[PDB]
Amino acid sequence: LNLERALYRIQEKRESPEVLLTLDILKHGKRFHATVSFDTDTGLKQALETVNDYNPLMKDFPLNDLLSA
Amino acid sequence: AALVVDNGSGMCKAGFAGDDAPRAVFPSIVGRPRHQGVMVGMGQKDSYVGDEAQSKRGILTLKYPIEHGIVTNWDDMEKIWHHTFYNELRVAPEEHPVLLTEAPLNPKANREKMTQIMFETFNTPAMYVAIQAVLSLYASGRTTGIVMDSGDGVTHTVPIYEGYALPHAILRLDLAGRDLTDYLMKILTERGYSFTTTAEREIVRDIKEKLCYVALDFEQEMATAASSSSLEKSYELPDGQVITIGNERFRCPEALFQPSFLGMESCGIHETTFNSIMKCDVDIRKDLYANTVLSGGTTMYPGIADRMQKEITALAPSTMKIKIIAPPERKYSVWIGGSILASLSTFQQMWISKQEYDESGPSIVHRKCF
Amino acid sequence: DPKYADLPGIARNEPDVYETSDLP
Amino acid sequence: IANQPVVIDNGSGVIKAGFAGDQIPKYCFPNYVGRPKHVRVMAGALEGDIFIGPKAEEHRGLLSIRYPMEHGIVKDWNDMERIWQYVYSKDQLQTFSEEHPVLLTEAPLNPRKNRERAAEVFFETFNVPALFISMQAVLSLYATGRTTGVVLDSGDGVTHAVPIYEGFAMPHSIMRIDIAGRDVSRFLRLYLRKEGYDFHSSSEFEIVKAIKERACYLSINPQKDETLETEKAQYYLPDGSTIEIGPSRFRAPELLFRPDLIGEESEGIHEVLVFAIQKSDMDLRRTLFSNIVLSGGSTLFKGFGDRLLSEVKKLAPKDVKIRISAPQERLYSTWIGGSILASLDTFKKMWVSKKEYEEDGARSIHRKTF
Amino acid sequence: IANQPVVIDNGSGVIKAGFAGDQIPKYCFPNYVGRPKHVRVMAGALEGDIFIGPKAEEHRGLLSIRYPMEHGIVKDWNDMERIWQYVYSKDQLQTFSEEHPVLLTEAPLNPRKNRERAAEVFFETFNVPALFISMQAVLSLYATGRTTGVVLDSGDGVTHAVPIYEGFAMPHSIMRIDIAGRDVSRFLRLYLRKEGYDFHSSSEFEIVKAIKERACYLSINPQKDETLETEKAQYYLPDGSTIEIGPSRFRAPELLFRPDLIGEESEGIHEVLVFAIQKSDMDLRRTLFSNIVLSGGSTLFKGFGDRLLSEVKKLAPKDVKIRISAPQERLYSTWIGGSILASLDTFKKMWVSKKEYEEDGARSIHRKTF
Ligand SMILES: Nc1ncnc2c1ncn2[C@@H]1O[C@H](COP(=O)(O)OP(=O)(O)OP(=O)(O)O)[C@@H](O)[C@H]1O
Ligand SMILES: Nc1ncnc2c1ncn2[C@@H]1O[C@H](COP(=O)(O)OP(=O)(O)O)[C@@H](O)[C@H]1O
Ligand SMILES: Nc1ncnc2c1ncn2[C@@H]1O[C@H](COP(=O)(O)OP(=O)(O)O)[C@@H](O)[C@H]1O
Repeated sequence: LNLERALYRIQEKRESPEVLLTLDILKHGKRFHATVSFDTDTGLKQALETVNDYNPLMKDFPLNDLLSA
Repeated sequence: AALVVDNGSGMCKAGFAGDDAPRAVFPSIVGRPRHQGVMVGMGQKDSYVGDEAQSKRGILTLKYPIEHGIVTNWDDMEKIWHHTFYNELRVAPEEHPVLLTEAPLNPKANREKMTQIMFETFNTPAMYVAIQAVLSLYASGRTTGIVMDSGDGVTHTVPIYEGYALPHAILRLDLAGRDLTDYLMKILTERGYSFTTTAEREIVRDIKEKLCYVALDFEQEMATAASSSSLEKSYELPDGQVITIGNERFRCPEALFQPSFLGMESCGIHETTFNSIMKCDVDIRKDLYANTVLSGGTTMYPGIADRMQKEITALAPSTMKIKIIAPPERKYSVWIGGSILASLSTFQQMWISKQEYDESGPSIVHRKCF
Repeated sequence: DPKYADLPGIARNEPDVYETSDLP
Repeated sequence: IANQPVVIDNGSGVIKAGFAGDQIPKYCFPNYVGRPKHVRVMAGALEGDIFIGPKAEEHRGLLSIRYPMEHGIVKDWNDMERIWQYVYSKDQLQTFSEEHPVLLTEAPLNPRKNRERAAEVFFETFNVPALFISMQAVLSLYATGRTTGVVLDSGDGVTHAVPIYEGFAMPHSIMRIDIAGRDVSRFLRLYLRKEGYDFHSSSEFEIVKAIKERACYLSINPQKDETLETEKAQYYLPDGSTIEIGPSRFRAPELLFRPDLIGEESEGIHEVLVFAIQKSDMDLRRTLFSNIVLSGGSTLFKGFGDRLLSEVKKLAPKDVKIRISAPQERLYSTWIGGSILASLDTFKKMWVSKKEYEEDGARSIHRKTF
Repeated sequence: IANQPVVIDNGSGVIKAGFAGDQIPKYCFPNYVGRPKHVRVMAGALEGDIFIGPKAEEHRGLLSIRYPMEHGIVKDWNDMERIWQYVYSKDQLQTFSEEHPVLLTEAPLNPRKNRERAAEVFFETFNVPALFISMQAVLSLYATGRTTGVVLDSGDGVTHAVPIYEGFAMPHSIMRIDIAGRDVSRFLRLYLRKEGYDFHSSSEFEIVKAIKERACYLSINPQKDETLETEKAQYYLPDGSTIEIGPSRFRAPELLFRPDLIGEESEGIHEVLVFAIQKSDMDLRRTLFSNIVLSGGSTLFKGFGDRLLSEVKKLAPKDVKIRISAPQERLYSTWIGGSILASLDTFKKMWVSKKEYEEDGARSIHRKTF
């Protein structure tokens, strides 16, 4: 749960227009593999994808139904 | 890693994946001597590839399988390619995938013929062919833009809006500098500079690159240049001959602005590009006004951007600001665009392997075009 | 008025109340 | 979870959203279902393949704008899947389906089917905690503070009069029609072809709507101004192209009063509202003359209500004081009314719990919708 | 005037002419405006530089042929005037405007400017006593004898469906699309460049039209007949030279139903006609279904109508019987219908006198016409 929380938060930090704008700065400034070597070096896609994979399993769990009760 | 092989309509360029300087910078021209009653000169080649043909240019019949890019005899260029390997990199094509160039409105049989040469002949592990304009915009670093691509054998403005297929406005145009050189040597013939073979053409195309520029008001500049006797500049050629060119320098590229000189039944390059512009959404064409991507090595001309710009500016509204994109390295940006394009992650998967071709035949060229 | 500025699709210079010229 | 509920200011042409208590919705956007129509040539191109928001508000030259809410009435539930799918974006939400209660709105005289299928969506696919969907007229009255009032509300392919006295069950007296600005703008495309403007895209239609809200007004004299010579207001594109208008700007809304101009029998907004008046009572009618709630952005025109005042003055008898109420936010009046209504404690019964619909069905809510 | 009325079959691509008292047009020719692309010094060539008839029908590779009716809309009216003078000339009529009643043709919802400009010619330059110009649909109605129906008049470069029951207009159902066979011929040279055939001239476009009207049809199954192996029929040039065809001959008019190939949105005019059907009355539709009006020479394809019947089966409900109304000489059918209309004596109110033009002109045109 907290994984996905921080994943989306850091994801939005990444998705800020300054970061993406600088990727544009570099690649249009002939530093041609900013988004290439950037997006490929991100596991954020796969991590969020894994939380989406295990999404209904981590959900509706009877944790407090047994521990708290 | 791969083989970034550029196929220049005039000269050539090549190298591996990610190489910066083009290695095979040589004339992509074919040549053979006058195979006659005389014997061989101490043993020598039959066909003369580029610089070899350029060397002994007085007899070697400078030809081209290339018909404004359309290669007729593929045997020529493929032997050139073999020697090009074993000339520049000395690497076999079977270990590294190849990357090639193309121009739109090309008969698919050409590319399929090419393809089967790479597989049946060259046995490349993987292969790919793409448009030169893509590499030009790639070197620019954009995805939205009218890439006016201009080879020295062909011309094709490429309007793009975020890397998307807009072929209805993209139009191939067999406009070669060779055509200008044809007309040029012709008008030279009436100027006392009567010359015939293609060797003459090589010298004068280099002279075209020397002093043939683009003026701003062709008729006014023509009258003033007629009055400007000093503008009729001379140059003692490799042979004892000298030249005289004041009008000719800019008199010759007006054929591009005016098909009338050749009777091409077309429009001038500036409004031709504007016609290609007219085949789109005018509000995204606004971006294209800003995306004035002047590309192709046959745009390395003095006073060409302002000329073209001003022309289409007269055609454009005041708010429609022309914003020229034209680095002087656009000639190399084709091959260098492909060279750095080879280093693309998705492109390392986007391939045409041996069995991929063989098991699909030449049909795979269609979807594996772009 | 401030909310009238906050959103774009809002025009002015027209009274929100339209009534008849109720002849007294 | 029952946190601050999401007040969704729906709409035929403009379906937007915000929250309760707030006076500014953070997600203001219209109805538009577009998607690119080209092939990604150059990699790195911006994608999503279903463009809404800045994508659609940026890449207008590539999308096929679709519309399920034909006359506000949804015809494509798959388009609704995509609409909420974009709505459900966190950059569009910052939440989940359960993080906040939802407050969706409606239009009177609609089938159950709509509520049924939508309940399936937001309580099965999406899993909304609490939600109730009903007419926007009530919310508009909330924003006026009035209770007794004829809500003249118009969508964009919808125009209707809602007579209300303290929100009473009067569906026989309450009227509704589904015809407006979408069709008027389409008729303006007809105007374009008559003028010579060869346009047939939905992106162009957007620009026509920009003119509709921008370079289009009303007059009060139909035939008089028709005989009066116009000026042909030259509109300018984003490109800046001269686009004359003439009297067409107010000629097209005459159809809103003269429905047969498009070939559709009706009686015009005014007479339909008068029919709603007929179903009311003489004493209450005078109140409703004083209680006129004009609403809808489509109602934004020069002397719109003033012309309509003259119309009803020619309709209503003597000594009838007609009074119109029409804020400048004839859109958010519904949004703020939902922002208030959603902010109520009695509202528990007004909303519908998730599990409730999950128990038996939407017919229970159809009992709750009346 | 009490003379024979000039019956002109002014089609966008085929502009024929004749009189009413004649059941066959004697002056038939297509749309063409040629200007000599070559200089002439030595005597032997005739001049005028705007050639109609024989000169244009022989010296195709010499004259820059223009098709001034851009989608049936001409802006180079001057050329058309000269063509009309050519009609007044010895080769066609040897008469005057004042000397005869005249009759031209029209398209629905044309830009008023064109009608005004035409009236300027025929009542200022030319001075026809009584004249009226109308839709080609009425001409077709005379060619069928029918009065009920959806006139599908789809000529050279315009496609339109005209739903009219018993001689009663329904403009909201009446649709018009300014694109047809001319563009399929454009697409045919697009096929030429697909396999490298730079036949860019208008004369070359006529050669393209010769193939279009010589070896082209409609295979009723789209992919089932497209994906097969083609025999590549060797067409014979205006030299008789062999040129293969491919799937091209039948897959070329497919674009008329999927305009996405050219980068356009439409439905296939028959579906627009189905929309008109939907715009009509339920059981009154069935009649129009049986009113399969076939007009415009572009309809000439083998399996054309049957492919459209298949379209009907894919889109229309069961037993709503459709009945093909084919014309024998479709192009003359229009002209003969015009001959019938021009031969109507009652045409008094239907015509427009010259003095009427002198009274209001444009206002009287659009006033008296629809
Ligand atoms: N200084 C110069 N002055 C005039 N023209 C120049 C100059 N430099 C280059 N050119 C033009 O560049 C052309 C060759 O460049 P270009 O890149 O088009 O060759 P190419 O073989 O067509 O390559 P490709 O086929 O890959 O586009 C010549 O025709 C010449 O007109
Ligand atoms: N100035 C204007 N003139 C005409 N139409 C307008 C104007 N402003 C907004 N509109 C239209 O009115 C509609 C908004 O009214 P609303 O009740 O929100 O209707 P909708 O149901 O279409 O969202 C919008 O869809 C918009 O197209
Ligand atoms: N066999 C054919 N195949 C396709 N198109 C044809 C054929 N015969 C004629 N046409 C097209 O139809 C046109 C004639 O139709 P017509 O109604 O006269 O067009 P218009 O009225 O627009 O001149 C010709 O100009 C030609 O382009």
